[PDB]
Amino acid sequence: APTSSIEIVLDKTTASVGEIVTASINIKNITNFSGCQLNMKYDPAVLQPVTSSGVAYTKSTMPGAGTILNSDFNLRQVADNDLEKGILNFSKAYVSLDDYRTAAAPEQTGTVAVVKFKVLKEETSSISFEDTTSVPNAIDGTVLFDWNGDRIQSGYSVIQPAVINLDMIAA
Ligand SMILES: [N+]
Ligand SMILES: [N+]
Ligand SMILES: [N+]
Ligand SMILES: [N+]
Ligand SMILES: [N+]
Ligand SMILES: [N+]
Ligand SMILES: [N+]
Ligand SMILES: [N+]
Repeated sequence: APTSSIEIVLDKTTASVGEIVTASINIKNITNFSGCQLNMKYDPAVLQPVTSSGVAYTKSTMPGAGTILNSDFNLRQVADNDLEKGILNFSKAYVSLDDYRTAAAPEQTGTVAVVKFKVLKEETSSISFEDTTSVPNAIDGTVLFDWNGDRIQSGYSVIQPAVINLDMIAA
């Protein structure tokens, strides 16, 4: 596997109508990682995002908590989703960067966000980050920041696509 990466990891390989699929956004060895802005695309005819309580996402809904970016260094969380098109766009980053650097234990590896999806149809369907004109410096729909607030411009693999029911592929 690549030394440094971001990947959308699914808890399931296959799913029937009515099941929940959990997508974990996992980073690995991102030097001095302090936050991200991610543009994720799914097929809204096949999957429906819901919160941990089961509530359908709205425009401002953030993904669920993972295993990192859960510390109180004044986390900034902003979402701007398009549920009609199947786009989740969210920013999640520590603001208290002086305190974060001082702690000297950067969260370089872990799950930054979790998205739970209701499976609406049993068919092959993918989830991937994708570029968007609203976020021009994205690398395959991903922007990762270090703990100086600087964009990490290279060196990590965007591992894609995540696919449910690949065994049913039409192509
Ligand atoms: N999968
Ligand atoms: N959520
Ligand atoms: N954490
Ligand atoms: N955390
Ligand atoms: N803080
Ligand atoms: N804080
Ligand atoms: N992880
Ligand atoms: N990871």
